[PDB]
Amino acid sequence: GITGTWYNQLGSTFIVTAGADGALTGTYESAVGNAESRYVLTGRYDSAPATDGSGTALGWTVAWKNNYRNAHSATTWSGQYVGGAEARINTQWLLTSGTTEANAWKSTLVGHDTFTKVKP
Amino acid sequence: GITGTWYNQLGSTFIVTAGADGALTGTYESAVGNAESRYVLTGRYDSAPATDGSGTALGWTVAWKNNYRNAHSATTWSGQYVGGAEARINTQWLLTSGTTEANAWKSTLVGHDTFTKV
Amino acid sequence: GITGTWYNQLGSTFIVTAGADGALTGTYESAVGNAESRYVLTGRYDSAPATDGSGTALGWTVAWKNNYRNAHSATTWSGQYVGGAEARINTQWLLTSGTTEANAWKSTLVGHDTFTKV
Amino acid sequence: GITGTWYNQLGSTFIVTAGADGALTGTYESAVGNAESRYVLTGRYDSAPATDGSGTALGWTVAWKNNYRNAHSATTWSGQYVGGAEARINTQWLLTSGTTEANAWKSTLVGHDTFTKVKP
Ligand SMILES: O=C(CCCC[C@@H]1SC[C@@H]2NC(=O)N[C@@H]21)NCCNC(=O)c1c(-c2ccccc2)cccc1-c1ccccc1
Ligand SMILES: O=C(CCCC[C@@H]1SC[C@@H]2NC(=O)N[C@@H]21)NCCNC(=O)c1c(-c2ccccc2)cccc1-c1ccccc1
Ligand SMILES: O=C(CCCC[C@@H]1SC[C@@H]2NC(=O)N[C@@H]21)NCCNC(=O)c1c(-c2ccccc2)cccc1-c1ccccc1
Ligand SMILES: O=C(CCCC[C@@H]1SC[C@@H]2NC(=O)N[C@@H]21)NCCNC(=O)c1c(-c2ccccc2)cccc1-c1ccccc1
Repeated sequence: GITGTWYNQLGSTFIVTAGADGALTGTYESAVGNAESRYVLTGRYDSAPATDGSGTALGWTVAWKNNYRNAHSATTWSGQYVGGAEARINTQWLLTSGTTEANAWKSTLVGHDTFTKVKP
Repeated sequence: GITGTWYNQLGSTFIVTAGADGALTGTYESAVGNAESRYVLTGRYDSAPATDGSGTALGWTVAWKNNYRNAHSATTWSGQYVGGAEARINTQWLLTSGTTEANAWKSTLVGHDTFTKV
Repeated sequence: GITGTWYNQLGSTFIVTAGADGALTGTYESAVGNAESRYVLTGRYDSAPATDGSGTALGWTVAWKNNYRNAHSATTWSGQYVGGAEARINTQWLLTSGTTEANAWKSTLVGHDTFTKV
Repeated sequence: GITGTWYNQLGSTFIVTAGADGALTGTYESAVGNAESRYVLTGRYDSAPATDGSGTALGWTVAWKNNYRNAHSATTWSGQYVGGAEARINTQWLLTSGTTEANAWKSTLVGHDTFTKVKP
């Protein structure tokens, strides 16, 4: 299932609990960027996915403020969980920083992360 | 600041409460798509933003399942709150549906919404 | 239709000619970023679009090198032309810079531009 | 170099010539979607990349009309070429379909493609 400890291709660690009714709650530790230690994450997932072999839609957010650092930014990941012998969460993400209105055009990075349960 | 009722350019409704710990909680009603009634949202925001004229970074997620409908999809909005009179939240979003592996290339829509506080 | 001079909400300038074969060619001048003067653009559009009220799909690219400056980056705009009086091109864009492998995660910005025909 | 025949992770074929002054010109055959045979592509790349080990920025567009089909849509790929023993083009893409104004919110798919010169 979705609940567990996941790692992306950068070595970031995503520890999450999937609640029965659709909540995602956990912590995220980024291997890159202006970040140290764990950050709070929350999100949602489809708690009754289709029964046709499709993945399970989900998303979550981290605001990059914790007890140690504040990067004045937030990332959201949107994607799907694909179960099986080697489960995956395939995502695309948007990282928005707080900017002035004049710099808003350069506020948001986009990328993609693949998560597996394999510890690097 | 963030706490309140917001609408976007499609006529969708966002009711949110921003907690002291950086939490966002509330409900979302979409004017479009495979959606009816309110859906749970959850997210996070920068609870100690810069005071140099920058927006406040925030994001949230809605999974499009409630007790009335399930679209097997989820949207995340990533953006920033711009306060003052005429408060706005400017976002870009990703909407992913659950797909088979063969259809995964067409799983995700992208767009942008502007929210106005009422 | 598409052929002409366009501006966006940032004050950038897009001069384009749409060819019978689906080609777009022209020049772009950005109001923002690491850019000065005109840059070559090239792209494609649907030269036989639907006539049922749909926009006309199109995209183009600018690499941010000209004979005056090089920002080691490139933007692509993907969107659709909506004709008539008050013609518009509504787009979303991806701006990728050349990076080292360690910095690749932060290579690409995303945004949206609306162009108005003059 | 960039000039050559590339394949993505779906098995699509990207045949391109990189002109000396920044042009990309070629053809694209998609393994998926409403597509058959080759489609014209054009784009641009940085014809004088940095000399610090960075990739080469580039982008290109395909409108999905050819002699056989018209899907009333266009894809742009934005990314970078990374040379070496196993050269790659790493991209993110936007696929916009012509829609009514009311359906514009659902006009654009986003994804990512990785290209290599290895024929599947
Ligand atoms: O670095 C972070 C937090 C960690 C992000 C980690 C990302 S989440 C998507 C991806 N997946 C993963 O596991 N890790 C990465 N936030 C960006 C904060 N922005 C700046 O510091 C900044 C930047 C910038 C932007 C992106 C990446 C690196 C640097 C550039 C210019 C200005 C700023 C800036 C300055 C003042 C206030 C706010 C932002
Ligand atoms: O419609 C929704 C839920 C509501 C989204 C509203 C969006 S959120 C971003 C934006 N902002 C806002 O306020 N409203 C919109 N989700 C997409 C569900 N997808 C499908 O049913 C689907 C579609 C499709 C695409 C767009 C709109 C409607 C339907 C196309 C092909 C296949 C599917 C599909 C089939 C089976 C299972 C899952 C998806
Ligand atoms: O500024 C440009 C060229 C002009 C883009 C204009 C954009 S196109 C989408 C939008 N629409 C429009 O009309 N104008 C804007 N390219 C980015 C170059 N990147 C860097 O120099 C860079 C940056 C950065 C990010 C945003 C703006 C300015 C600079 C941040 C970190 C590192 C780099 C960097 C360093 C070395 C080599 C390449 C990139
Ligand atoms: O399928 C294509 C062309 C081929 C795209 C291949 C993509 S390019 C990004 C990726 N990389 C790659 O190598 N292959 C894929 N265009 C989409 C045309 N849209 C529709 O037919 C359509 C769809 C839809 C959207 C995306 C994918 C599949 C289907 C859904 C609803 C309505 C339409 C539609 C109807 C009438 C007119 C236009 C669009």
